[PDB]
This record gives sequence, C-alpha cells and structure tokens, in this order.
Amino acid sequence: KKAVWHKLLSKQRKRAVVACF
Amino acid sequence: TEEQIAEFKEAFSLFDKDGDGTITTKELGTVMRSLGQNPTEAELQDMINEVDADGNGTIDFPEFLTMMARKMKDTDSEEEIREAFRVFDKDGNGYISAAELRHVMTNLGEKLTDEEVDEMIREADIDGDGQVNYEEFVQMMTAK
Ligand SMILES: [Ca+2]
Ligand SMILES: [Ca+2]
Ligand SMILES: [Ca+2]
Ligand SMILES: [Ca+2]
Repeated sequence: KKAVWHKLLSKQRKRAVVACF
Repeated sequence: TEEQIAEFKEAFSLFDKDGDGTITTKELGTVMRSLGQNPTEAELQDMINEVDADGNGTIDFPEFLTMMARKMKDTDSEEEIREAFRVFDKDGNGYISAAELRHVMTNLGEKLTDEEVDEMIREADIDGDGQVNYEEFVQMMTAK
C-alpha cells in the first residue's frame, strides 16, 4: 500500500530529526 | 529561508502531538518508540536539555528551529528522499529488494508480513525487474 511506503519515508525523516537532538 | 522554515514547522508538528507549541520528553519518547527505539527517561532528558535554551525542560518552535539551523539547514523533500533511498538500499546496488525492505521495516518499528512486503515491491516496481530503483522510489515517495 502506498500509505505504508509514505509511512516509512516519514519514519526515516523523524529518525533523522531525532538524531539532531 | 521561508521554504526550510515551512519544512521545519511541519517536522515540529510531527513531534508536538497535542499542538500546544512545545515538545515534551513524553512526546519525544512517543515518537522515538513509534520508530522502534527504546529510550530511557534519562536519554530523553539529555536530548531535550541539548536543544532547550531557557532551561524550562521543553522545546518550543524557536528552540527547535535553532537545532535544525545548526544540524539540518539544507534538507528538502528531495534531499530527504535521496537520503532515505541510500539508507534503505543496504547493499548499495541502487535497488531496494524485498529482504532490504523487511530490514528497513524492522529498523523503523513497522510490523511486517511477507505478503505486505511482496505487495509493496510489486506496486513500486514500474519496470517489473523485481526490485525498486531510485526513479521508482521517488515516484512512490513524492506525495505524503
Ligand atoms: Ca506538546
Ligand atoms: Ca524551552
Ligand atoms: Ca540493494
Ligand atoms: Ca524495478
């Protein structure tokens, strides 16, 4: 489902932001 | 610039679960656990403390902006998709395989089945070679 692909990209983006703290 | 401030507000809005304008250790912990991480309350305090500027123990948007300006100034939707593809493509051959997608899902705390993985590869795989290249990944990832 495209929603899950979108969700994984979003998770990777949030992981990258968490890494900035 | 206006484009990246917009970018960073969207990011902030992913963390500020209650929309009150502050990220707490509770909200940061919620986000980190959704990504399959297991932080302690001590790790979360240390992270909030590095970004906090007024010692109130929460992060407002101006404090978050300062962090992103120091750590991620250049990120756009485009640089983000390119970086995600590099992280997902574990063997660096330029194609995401079923096995690589399973690894990514586990690493980001996403429950999986083989049927779901097969459906995802098949739906993204425009040329029908059996794996997802960068062009295919961009086509799938452009819309939120
Ligand atoms: Ca909040
Ligand atoms: Ca603060
Ligand atoms: Ca690969
Ligand atoms: Ca393909």
